[PDB]
Amino acid sequence: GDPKRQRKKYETPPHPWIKERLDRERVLMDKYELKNKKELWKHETQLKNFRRRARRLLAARGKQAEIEREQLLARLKRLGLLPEDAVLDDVLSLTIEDILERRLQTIVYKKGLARTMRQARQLIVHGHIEVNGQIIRSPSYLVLKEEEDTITYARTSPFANPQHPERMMIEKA
Amino acid sequence: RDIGLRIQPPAEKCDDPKCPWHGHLKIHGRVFEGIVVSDKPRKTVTVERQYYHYLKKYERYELRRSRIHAHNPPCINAKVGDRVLIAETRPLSKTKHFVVVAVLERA
Amino acid sequence: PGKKAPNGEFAGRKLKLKRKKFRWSDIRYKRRVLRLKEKSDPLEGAPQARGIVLEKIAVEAKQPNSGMRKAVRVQLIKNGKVVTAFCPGDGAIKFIDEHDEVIIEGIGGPKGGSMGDIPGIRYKVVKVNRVSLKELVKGRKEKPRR
Amino acid sequence: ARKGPKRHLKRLAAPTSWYIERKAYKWAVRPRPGPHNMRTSIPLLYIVRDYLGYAKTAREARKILNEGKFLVDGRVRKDYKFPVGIMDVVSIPETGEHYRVLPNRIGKLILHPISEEEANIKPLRIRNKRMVKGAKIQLNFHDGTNHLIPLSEKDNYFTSYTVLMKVPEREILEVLPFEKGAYVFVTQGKNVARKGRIVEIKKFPMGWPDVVTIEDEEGELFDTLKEYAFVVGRDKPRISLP
Amino acid sequence: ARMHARKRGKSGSKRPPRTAPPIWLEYTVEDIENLVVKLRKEGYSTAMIGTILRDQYGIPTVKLFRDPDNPNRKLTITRILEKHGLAPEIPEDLMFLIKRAVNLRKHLEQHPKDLHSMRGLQLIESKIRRLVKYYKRKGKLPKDWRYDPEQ
Amino acid sequence: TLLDPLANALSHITNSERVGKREVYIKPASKLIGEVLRVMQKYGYIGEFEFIDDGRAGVYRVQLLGKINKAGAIKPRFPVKARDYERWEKRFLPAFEFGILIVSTSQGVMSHKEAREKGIGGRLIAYVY
Amino acid sequence: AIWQGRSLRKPSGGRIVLARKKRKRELGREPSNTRVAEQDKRKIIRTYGGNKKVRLTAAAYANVFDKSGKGRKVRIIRVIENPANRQFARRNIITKGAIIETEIGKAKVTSRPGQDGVVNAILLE
RNA sequence: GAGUGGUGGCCACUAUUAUUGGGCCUAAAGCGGCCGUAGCCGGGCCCGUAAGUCCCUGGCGAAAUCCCACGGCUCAACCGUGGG
RNA sequence: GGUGGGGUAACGGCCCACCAAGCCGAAGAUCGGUACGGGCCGUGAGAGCGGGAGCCCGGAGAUGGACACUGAGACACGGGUCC
Ligand SMILES: [Mg+2]
Ligand SMILES: [Mg+2]
Ligand SMILES: [Mg+2]
Ligand SMILES: [Mg+2]
Ligand SMILES: [Mg+2]
Ligand SMILES: [Mg+2]
Ligand SMILES: [Mg+2]
Ligand SMILES: [Mg+2]
Ligand SMILES: [Mg+2]
Ligand SMILES: [Mg+2]
Ligand SMILES: [Mg+2]
Ligand SMILES: [Mg+2]
Ligand SMILES: [Zn+2]
Repeated sequence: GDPKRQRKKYETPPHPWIKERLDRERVLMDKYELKNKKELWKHETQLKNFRRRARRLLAARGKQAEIEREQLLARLKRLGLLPEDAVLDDVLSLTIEDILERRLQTIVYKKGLARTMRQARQLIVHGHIEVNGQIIRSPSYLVLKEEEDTITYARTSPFANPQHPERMMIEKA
Repeated sequence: RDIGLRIQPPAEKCDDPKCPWHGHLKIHGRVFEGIVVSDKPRKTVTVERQYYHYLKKYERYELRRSRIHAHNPPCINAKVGDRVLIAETRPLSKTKHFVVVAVLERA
Repeated sequence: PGKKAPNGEFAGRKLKLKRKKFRWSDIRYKRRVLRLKEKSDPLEGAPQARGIVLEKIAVEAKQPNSGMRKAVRVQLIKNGKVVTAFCPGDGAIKFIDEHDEVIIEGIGGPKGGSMGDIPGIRYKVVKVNRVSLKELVKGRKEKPRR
Repeated sequence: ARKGPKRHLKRLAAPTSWYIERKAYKWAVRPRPGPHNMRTSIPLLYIVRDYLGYAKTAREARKILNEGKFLVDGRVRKDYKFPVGIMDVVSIPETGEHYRVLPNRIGKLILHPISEEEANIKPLRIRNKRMVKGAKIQLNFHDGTNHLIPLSEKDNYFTSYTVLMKVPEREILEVLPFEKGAYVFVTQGKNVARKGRIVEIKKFPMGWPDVVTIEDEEGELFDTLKEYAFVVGRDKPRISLP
Repeated sequence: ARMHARKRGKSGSKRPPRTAPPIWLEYTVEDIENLVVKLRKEGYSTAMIGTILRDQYGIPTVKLFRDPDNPNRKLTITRILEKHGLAPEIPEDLMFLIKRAVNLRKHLEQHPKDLHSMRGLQLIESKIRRLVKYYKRKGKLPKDWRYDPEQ
Repeated sequence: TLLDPLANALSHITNSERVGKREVYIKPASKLIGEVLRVMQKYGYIGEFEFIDDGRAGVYRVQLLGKINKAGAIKPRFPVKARDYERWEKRFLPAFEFGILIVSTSQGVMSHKEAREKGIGGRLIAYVY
Repeated sequence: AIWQGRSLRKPSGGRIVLARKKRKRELGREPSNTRVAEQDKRKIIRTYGGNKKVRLTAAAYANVFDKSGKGRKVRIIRVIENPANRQFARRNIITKGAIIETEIGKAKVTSRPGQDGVVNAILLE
C-alpha cells in the first residue's frame, strides 16, 4: 500500500469564474480585510464540516450517536457560535458571517482596541495583544467564549500606557 | 468406544492401522459432511460439498463446490452416492488428509 | 426485447460473465489492459524527450486555412527513431541550426495527438541547447555557442 | 528472520498491553524468555523508568537494578529484560512499597498498591499436571513454575484449581477448588477485569474449549472461556482487587 | 400456448364447484366399481370409460366419492382399476404416442420425400422423451427402460 | 408461463387504480397475498376484501378507494438486517416516512415500521406508497 | 544431493517453476544398506539441532525375542527373503520386516537398523 | 498570489459499461427458421426438518492510518489519554 | 492410489521395489501474458473504478548457474569451492 500523506484543510471552488460567487466573495473579503482567497475558503470548509456532522447525526440512532450529538452541541456553544439553549436543528442555520465574527482580528476591532481592521491585524502581528495572559500572533485564531473578556494590550507593549500618542488617537473614536 | 464425535461406531472390525476406530490414527480439526462422487482407487474416495458465495457488487449469490480426497477404511467401505462424514488428520498421501468416519445415509 | 436478464437471485456467475464479456467492446478499456499505446509509442511513455535535429522543413495548413508552418526532423537519442516537431513562436525557426540538440514534448491535441490545422505533427520544441525557446523568441537570453 | 531468530523489536510492533509511546522513538526492549508469555507481561525496565519514574534514562535505571533494589516475588532481579506478569508482586523494600500487577479494564497492565502482609502470597493457577519418575506428581502453573507432590495427595489437585503459595520459600498453604459458587477474576478477552461467581459450566465435542457463566455483584450474567477465569476465593476474594 | 404451434386455444371443460354428489344420482359406490370393471373388460381406454359413464349412465366424474379404503383421497378410475389388477402397465398417453409414432414410421419408408410429415415425427418423439423422463423420475418405469424405434 | 402470483396482483392493482376502477379480482389466491392485503388494509390503502371459493385455488375480491400512488413487488427478495432499513427506503420510497415496505419475517408478514420496532429483520417482498 | 522438499508436479499434471533455492534443513542422506558380515560396524551422524543418530552398516549379531518375553543374543546366518526390494535377499541387505535365519531358527526383523544401530527380531513359529 | 503556467497518467465529467441504472421498427444492434442437453427461472393446500435467512451471546480479524471530545508544544499542522 | 521399505528433527511419491488404472478439465484444465502479497493510498453523493516505491507485518536475492564445512540456528551480502 502507501503511507500517509498530509492533505489540504480547505476546498477550492468547482468553477473558477462564476460572476455571482465572485461578487459575494469580493464583498466578504473587502469587509473583513482578509489577505487571500484561500484564507476565506478555509473558514468556509469549517462551516461545511459542522453541517455535515449535523446531517449525519439527525438520521442516526444508537448509543454512540447520542454521545457524538451532545459533544457537537457542547463544542459549538463553547466557541460562542450558539446560545446556551440551542438544539441540534439550529446547527443547520449557521452562516459564514458567524464564523468570521469569531476571528481574533475582528474581535480586537469590535472591542475598540483599534480604529480599523488593518490596524487590528498589524497590532496582532507585531505582538501587542494578549489573550488570557498569553501573546498570540495569528489573526485567524478563533476566540473561545470563556476567554473573550480577558483580551487586552500586552503588559510590556508601548500601547499599554494611556499617554501613548497612538493610543490616544485610537481612544478618540 | 468414543473418539469425541458422539456418533455410532461401525458394525464390524478391521485390521487397518489407519482406521480411527480400530487402528492408531487420530482425528483433530475440521469435520465436514458431503456426498461421494468417486471411489475408483483402493481405499480412497472423493467427496463434494456445495455452498453459496456472495458477490458484493451484484448483490446476488453463486454456487461453488469443494472436492476433497479421503481415506476409506474397510470397516466402512463407502460407495458412490451416499452421504458421509469426514474428519481431518495428519497427511496420509500427496492429496489425502481426511478420513471417512461415518456413513449417514446409504444410497 | 424482453426484460433485462439474468435477474434471478442465484444467477451471479452469469451476470458477472455477461458484464465481463461486453466490457471488451469499450475501446478505452481495451487499449489500457492490452497496453496498445506502449507498444507503438516512440517516446516509450516519457513526458519529454531529447533529440538531434536533422533538417528543417515546412508544412502547409489544411483547408480552408493558408500558410506554412515551420517544423524540424528530430532523431531521438534513446531509440534512434525520427519524428517531426513543430516550432512555436514568431520567427522561432531562425534560432534552430542543423545538428543542434532539442527537447520535445506533446503538442496537446485531442486524445493526446495533433491539434489545429497541422495534423501529422504530434510534438513541439521546448528547449534548444539547454535554453528555453520561449525566452529566445522574446529576448531576455541569447543562444549559447553562437 | 531469514536465517535465524529475531533480536530486535520496533516500537510500532510492541504488544498492545503496554503503556508506552509508540512514536517517540524507533526501538523498544525485546523481552527475554521467562515466566509468563509475551501477551501478559512487560519488561522490568519499563516498570522502573516509565511507570514508577524512579529513573529518567535507561543507563541510570540499570545502575539501580544492579544494586538489588527491586524484588519480584521476593527474589532479586538484576536483568532489565526480565518479564513481569499477571499476579506478580513487585516490592521495593528500601521505600517500603508493594504492588500487584493486574490487567486494566481495557486490557493494559497496571500496578495495584497492596499491604505488606498480603505481599507474601501469590496465587498460581494449576495449568497442567503430570506423572514423573519415582512416581510423583508434577504441577505446572500458569507462570511456568513447577511443584512436586507425593502420590498420596493426587486427588487434592486438579487443573484450573488455584494454589496460594508463600514466596520466596514456595510453600503451599491453601487450595481453592474450581466449582459452582467459587469467586473468579477474568484475565483476558472482552470481559477482562470483571469479577464474580461461577454459575454454570458447558462442554463441547472435538476439542473446542469450554465456557463458564459468571454472575457479578449487581446480578448480571456473562460468559467467558474457562481458562480465562482465575479462582481467587471460596465466596470472597482472598486478595485485594481493584 | 400450444407446446409447438404457439396457438392459444381455450376450449375445455368448465366443471362447477361442488363437493357432494347430486341428489338425483342414485348409484352407490359398488355399482360404479362394477360398471368400471365391466367397461374395462370390454376393452375401452381410461379416458373413454368416463365419457361413457357421463353420456349414458348420467354419472358425472367419479371424483365425487371418497375412497372407501383410504379416507384421505377421492376416487378415480385408475385407482379403481388398480384395486382389481386391471391397470395399464405403461401410462396410457405414452402408449398412445408410441403407437402413433410406429404407424408414421412405416409411412415414411414408402415416401422418403415427404419432409413435412417428418417434422411431425420429430415433434412426436420429443414429446415421448419428455414423458419418459418424467415417468422415470417418479418411478412409474424401470430405470433401464428405453425407447428405441428399431424395436 | 405463470411464475409469480404476487407480482401479478400488485401490477393489476396499480393498473386498475389509474383508470378509476372501484373493485378488482385477484385470480390465483394464496396465503401470502392474503397477508399482504391485510397489511395494506391496516394502513388504509384499500377497503374491504373477501375470499371467494371456486374449485380452483380461489379468488380474492378487493375494493379500491383511490388512495394508492404506486404498488409493486420486489424481486429478488433481498434479505435485510434490523438496522439497514434506511437505504432501502431511499431506494423505493419518496420521503422519509412515505409509504411502507412489506417484510416477511420469522414472526409473520409486517410493515418495516413494526419490524423495526421489534428489532428484527427478514426478506423484502413488496412496496406500497 | 538428495532433496526432500516438494514435488515439482501439481496433482492436475501441470508443472511448477521453483521459486527459491534449496534450504539446508530439507536434505536427505545416503541409505545405509546393512549387510551381513563377520563383525559389526557402525558410525554416528550429527543431526539437526545438534542431535545424534547411530547408523549400522554391517551386522553380525541379533536379539531374538520369544512370546514369553525372553531374549537371546545370537549371530545371523543369512537373509531368506525381503519383501521391500526384489534383490535385497541376494545381496544380504537387512531392513525392517526382512526374514533372517539364525542358529535357533527363522526370525522377522522389527527394528530399523539405519536409525537405531541394533537388530531386533521376533522368533517365527 | 510566494507562486503561477506547459506535457504525460488515473478518477470524475459519463446512465459512453448501466446490480442500483442504458439500448436493439426507421439512428450501432433480434441468430433466415425451428427442436432440444447443462444452466437460470418455476402453480395452490397440509405435515416435518432447520441447510440458506433473521435475532441473542462467546473467541478472533496487530500497530500505524480514518472520525469525535478533552489535554501538551503561542493556536495549528504534530503528539498523548479515552470513545467509535 | 495401494502394499513393503529407506531417508528426515518430523508426516508425506520426499525417494525406491512390487501391484493396479487412476488424477485434472467448457463451473475453463494445460499453455501463454503480466506482476512480490497485505494493512493501505487516489478519486467519486454513494454503488463503484484505478494503484499498491517510501512507514509496519510476511516473502525472496547478494554478477549468472550449481555445491559444501562449522554451528542451537546458514548451504552464510563485508566467510569457503567449481564453471
Ligand atoms: Mg469529457
Ligand atoms: Mg445510449
Ligand atoms: Mg429473425
Ligand atoms: Mg434479421
Ligand atoms: Mg409455488
Ligand atoms: Mg440455518
Ligand atoms: Mg489496527
Ligand atoms: Mg499551550
Ligand atoms: Mg487544541
Ligand atoms: Mg497519536
Ligand atoms: Mg498486486
Ligand atoms: Mg508492496
Ligand atoms: Zn475400522
